[PDB]
Amino acid sequence: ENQNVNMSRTGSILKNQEDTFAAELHRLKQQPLFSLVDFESVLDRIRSTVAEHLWKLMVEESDLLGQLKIIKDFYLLGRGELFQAFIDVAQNMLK
Amino acid sequence: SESVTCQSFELTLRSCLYPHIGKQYLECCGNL
Repeated sequence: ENQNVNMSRTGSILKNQEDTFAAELHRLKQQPLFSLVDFESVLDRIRSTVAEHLWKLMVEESDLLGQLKIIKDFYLLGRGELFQAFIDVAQNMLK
Repeated sequence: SESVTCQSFELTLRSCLYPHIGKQYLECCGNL
């Protein structure tokens, strides 16, 4: 809701999953009783279709596979030679 | 249609009025 409204996880300005959510609301209110299986099997449907759309968000906006090998190369030191020249110079003036 | 699919109730209409304010707040600043 902060940055941009077409970037939503469920599909709220941009998709029609919330009318499926409206159908879920219609299914879950007229029931006078309560149990565990009927409540939690549709806790999948408010999660699983929502848990895939943001996965299909951040692939295209960022090139996911780009920075998430880059940030490991800065910390686990994949570019090994590229920091030793830093280490050689930083030794002579951290004395 | 149905009340229990329209849920609920007054903050959804208020979040409809804020783009109704917004469609004038967005179009005034273009003219300024």
